[PDB]
Amino acid sequence: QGFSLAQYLQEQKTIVETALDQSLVITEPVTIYEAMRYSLLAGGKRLRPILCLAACEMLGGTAAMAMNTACALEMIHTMSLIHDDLPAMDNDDLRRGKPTNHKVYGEDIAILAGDALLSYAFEYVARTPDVPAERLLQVIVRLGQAVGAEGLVGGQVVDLESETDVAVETLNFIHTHKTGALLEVCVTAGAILAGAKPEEVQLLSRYAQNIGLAFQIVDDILSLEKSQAEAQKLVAEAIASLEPYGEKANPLKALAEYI
Repeated sequence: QGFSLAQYLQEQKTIVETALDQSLVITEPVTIYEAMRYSLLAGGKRLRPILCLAACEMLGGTAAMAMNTACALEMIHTMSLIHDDLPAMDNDDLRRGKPTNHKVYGEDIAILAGDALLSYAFEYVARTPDVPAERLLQVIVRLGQAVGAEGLVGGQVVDLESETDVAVETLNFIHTHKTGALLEVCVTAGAILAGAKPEEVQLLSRYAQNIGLAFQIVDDILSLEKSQAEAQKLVAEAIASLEPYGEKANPLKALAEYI
């Protein structure tokens, strides 16, 4: 028996997208929900929710334990894009060929749509049905650290301050460490939801950190080249050593080999 990532991604992406859709039921001021759904339901790879389910499932958890957190992660990812596209930031006029949130609804609504998604992410983790509350709190804490000044937002800030040819290699590492912070918390949250012991959470953390780095190397070899691609390989190789789980680890090993 051999493992097809394309099938897995297809199966998972389907279940994730119905969950995303169900999470935002349209009421009161319909424009806010519309603006949220517009960015959240515009398709994509959905790697972040999938990493979460992967990690949870590998450790013995179920889709039902991780699904809310998985949607939460995608909501956070979405709102970072909504905010990043704003004129005051990257000033993007379209994304995946479709116009960006603010171009459809206005900068004001876009800002609020992002805010709504960010807070809803936490609300949603906390409404997770069948999981001890202690685990959910840990996810919420880690999610907080990943998204804020010590993570995603932190990275975006350093990124903006460097947006300079003389930029150091360590300034490149802090910038890309924060997109890894989102990525790390995907597998970390999954593990915690499953009831993983701290050593496992660290195992996954380091796996996530390594993958995160590798992604930005190859995206740079489109930050680079013959030795750049060597590093990306050493790192994905170290990661793909979570052999202790054997067959259960196929999705994560597969997913890693995005080179």
